[PDB]
Amino acid sequence: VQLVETGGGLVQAGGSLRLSCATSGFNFRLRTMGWYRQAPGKERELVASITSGGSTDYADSVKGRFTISRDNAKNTISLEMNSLKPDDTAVYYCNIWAPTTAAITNWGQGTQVTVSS
Amino acid sequence: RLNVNENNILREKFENYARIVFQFNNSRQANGNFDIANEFISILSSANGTRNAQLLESWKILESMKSKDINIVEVGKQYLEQQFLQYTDNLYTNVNKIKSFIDTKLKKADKSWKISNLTVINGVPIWALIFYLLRAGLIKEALQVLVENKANIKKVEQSFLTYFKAYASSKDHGLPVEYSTKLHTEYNQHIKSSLDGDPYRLAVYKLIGRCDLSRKNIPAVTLSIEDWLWMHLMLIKEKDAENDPVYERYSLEDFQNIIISYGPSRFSNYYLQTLLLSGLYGLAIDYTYTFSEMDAVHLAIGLASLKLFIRFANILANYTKSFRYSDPRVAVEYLVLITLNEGPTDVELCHEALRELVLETKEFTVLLGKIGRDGARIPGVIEERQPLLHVRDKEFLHTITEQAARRADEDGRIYDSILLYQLAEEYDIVITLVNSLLSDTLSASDLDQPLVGPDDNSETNPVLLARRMASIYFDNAGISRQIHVKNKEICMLLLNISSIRELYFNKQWQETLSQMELLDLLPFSDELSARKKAQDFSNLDDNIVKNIPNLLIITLSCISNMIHILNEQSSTKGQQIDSLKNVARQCMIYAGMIQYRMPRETYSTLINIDVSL
Repeated sequence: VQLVETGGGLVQAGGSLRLSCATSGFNFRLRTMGWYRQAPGKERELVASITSGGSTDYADSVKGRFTISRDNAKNTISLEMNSLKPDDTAVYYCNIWAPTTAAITNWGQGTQVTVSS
Repeated sequence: RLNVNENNILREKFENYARIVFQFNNSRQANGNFDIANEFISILSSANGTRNAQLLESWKILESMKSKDINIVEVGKQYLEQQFLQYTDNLYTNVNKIKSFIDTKLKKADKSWKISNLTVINGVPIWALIFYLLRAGLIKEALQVLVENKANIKKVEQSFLTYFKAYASSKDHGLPVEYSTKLHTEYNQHIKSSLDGDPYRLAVYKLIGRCDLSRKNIPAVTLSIEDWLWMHLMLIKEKDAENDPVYERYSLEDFQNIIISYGPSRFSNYYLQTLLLSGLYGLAIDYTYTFSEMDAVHLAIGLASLKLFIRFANILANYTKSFRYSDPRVAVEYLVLITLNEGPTDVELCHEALRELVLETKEFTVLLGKIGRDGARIPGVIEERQPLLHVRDKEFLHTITEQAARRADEDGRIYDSILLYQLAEEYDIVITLVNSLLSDTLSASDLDQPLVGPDDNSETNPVLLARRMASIYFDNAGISRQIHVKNKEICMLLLNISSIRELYFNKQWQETLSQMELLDLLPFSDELSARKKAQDFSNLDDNIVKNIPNLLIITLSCISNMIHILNEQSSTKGQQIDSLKNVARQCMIYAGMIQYRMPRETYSTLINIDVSL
């Protein structure tokens, strides 16, 4: 398994960003996948998740503003982030969805997302 | 090159042997008292032929070794002595039974002796008596008879009595260097070269004193291979217990070297016993291979049971090859024997063999387990033998199940993959696979065919399977928690679709249409519903989008049948036909907006039904 999260960086409040994750080394199609965030100090939390067939589910924190999608041909997962807020500033990780976030124990490096102003 | 299934005879001993191996593992796990040697002793005694007697005595050799701290030289001597003693018992005090053996077989029909120059006192060849007592392990009796005859052996042998008492009253069965040098001088000066000397006297001197190690055999009293083995074994010392190594020495390796240099040519019907008694365990296994692979494999297990040790793991994994497919469970039984040697690589070799058995025979339910009706896992045979695997872990079992699952998925063995992911407790993946299988079934199976037949089951039928997974998993908080909320919802929606298809197949048009509207996928509601559902189309789950075409076909077809039925009375038939025609219209408008993401024939099928309304 390998999770190469790209996209993101610094952006002004109210702006837009699109995260992506190219995956390798496991069968992508069968796994529910999720996007997580880890604010400085705070623990790592689930933001959005998507089943094999493209059904999605969102934390209240980001509902209406974030959109998770996947491309089973390219083995990518994407997270469009619009109308961003400084409260969304965190490192973002893509990994298999699991009911309790602590149990993953198999992650990628992540992309830092920072929203100014 | 052995094939256990090639005849009744060659198949009947295999299960008889496998059944011993089976209760050996049982006591292994149960920390019990089972003794494999005496089980093979029981089975091998009834059979016969020369090799079987050969094999039978070899197990009696292994049996004698039991519960003894193992010194190769000591157990070998104890075996040959106890055998001779019981031989003189079969033939019939021990002393009187040996006396009778002497009077019988050392005498010719004349009453003449077959060995000349015997010192005979009261018709008793006393040195033959001393010797055969020693040959029977009866040391204290042997010293006893020498003592009673002190007044009949002059003074040259009188001194020997003191060396004997010393040899007898010890544990090493060695003599202090002041005694061994004195006895050797006396041996060389009076006994070794004597003209008319009793040959038993000479043997007893040589055995008790290790006199003149350059000449190890006294042929005149070496009457059998057992005697030859015993006399050599009697002369072996540890290297660090040689009083005069630069003058003379004899170690176990010396004894093994000459046994090897002679080869089987010189060892008659006794070479396997000879290799075993000399502690050449590999060679005894290898020699057994020349005439019975099955008996070789099992002799190796006997020797491994005694921590005596071609390589065990390969011995056990090679034997398994002819019956891995035919008999997966007994293959495990022999692979599990690999951790008898208790080695660092042995544990890992046993794991790799088991993984190879699972991945290759694909015998998942016997080897890995299966799911009961309630959802609870029944352990497979590998799991049942987990104690014998010396696992740090249950991680191993989990790891092998996941590997078989990904191979299953790669191969297209969907039912395999669904079973394996259940065993691996990968519950969200299971529902993912079940939803994908049911969805493909609903969209691809020709519409007019039935989905479930009277003889279908929950293991292989996609509708019955999904129903079973929904029943045993979704109402199990421990499991249901692990399935994403949308995977549960897609499963229930697909199942509602399959219920709609059954009603349709059964011509329940009105009730099909009502359940169809409850799906909340098609535009039943009003004019603006068509627009709303068309927009929703691009966001439907992959499992659902592909079933929209048949749902439209069922809907238009149900309406067409119901309008005919209504036109063949009632006060409001007109209003019900208008309402039905309204649903068809909204569905056709919806269909026309999504049709270029549908199969190219769907719209044409649809509108041909619509203009008949």
